[PDB]
Amino acid sequence: STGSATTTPIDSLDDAYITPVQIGTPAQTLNLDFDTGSSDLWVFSSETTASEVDGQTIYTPSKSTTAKLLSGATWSISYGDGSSSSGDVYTDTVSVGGLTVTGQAVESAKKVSSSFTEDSTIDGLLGLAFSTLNTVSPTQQKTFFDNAKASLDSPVFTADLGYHAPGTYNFGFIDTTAYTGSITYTAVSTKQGFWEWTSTGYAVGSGTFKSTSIDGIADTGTTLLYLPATVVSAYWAQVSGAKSSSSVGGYVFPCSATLPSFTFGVGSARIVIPGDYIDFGPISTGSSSCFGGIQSSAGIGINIFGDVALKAAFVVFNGATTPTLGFASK
Repeated sequence: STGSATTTPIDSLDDAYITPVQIGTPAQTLNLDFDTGSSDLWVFSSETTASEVDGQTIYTPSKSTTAKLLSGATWSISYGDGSSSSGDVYTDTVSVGGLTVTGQAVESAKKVSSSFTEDSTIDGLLGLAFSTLNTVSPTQQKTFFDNAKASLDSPVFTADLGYHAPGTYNFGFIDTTAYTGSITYTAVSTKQGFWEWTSTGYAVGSGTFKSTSIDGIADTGTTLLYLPATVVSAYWAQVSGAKSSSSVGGYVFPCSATLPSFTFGVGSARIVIPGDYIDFGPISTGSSSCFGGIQSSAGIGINIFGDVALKAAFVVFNGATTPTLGFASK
């Protein structure tokens, strides 16, 4: 079995990507944030307190002939940004881009945090981390990917995120027409339940590649690229009039500027993020300041290769019993 679904940025800034998901019978189509940095499938629902739903489309279990209440199971999750939600749990049919899974644990939100209520475009999250992170209790539930694994042509999914443009989540196969060169595979640690890997270093612009280990997670639901302070200071040093701003909370630079590329290594391979990717956009509309697309991980406590990194790459999540991460230039 395979699936293939278009994923689209929710705004002109590429803050996040949404992908339509089909839940229930007959099918209820919601727009979910595919999040390789968590492992809960959660949605706005019939059950969600009314004054907390805000333009979002909801999943009504009672209109699905194939939904079933998972007796005594509840969940509660929070994200690095401080947002949260909680509720109880249905099993149901879930289809992504052709690929269907029966008895997928569909977590129904009874309450959502104010952040979610303001985000009109996001109808919930589909988590693609390891199942060890699932919040359901007393027994943890499998992700979409875990459940699909047996029927997939290959235990893998690939993320092809676009730079101000839709792209592609693929399940069960690697599309050779989508990248250039060859995929470079690197080892994953599952010890924290993340897609966690060790980058072999970095270069800024046209200068020298420093081999230094960067431990980091590949996280499709994190907008920016967060790296050790001293790496980040190295980058923005090449942008004159770049400075760190307390007020706006990170490095800011003149929209005027041509930003240098950033290169990060994967084994012996090099992936290069074009300067234009790191120009996130103006801090307010009309401003001559833009917010920087690479920022310090120091306050997060883990390095995150989020959307700014990943969209420069064709990325293969390899879900074999020993999982690997593949990067290719595209």
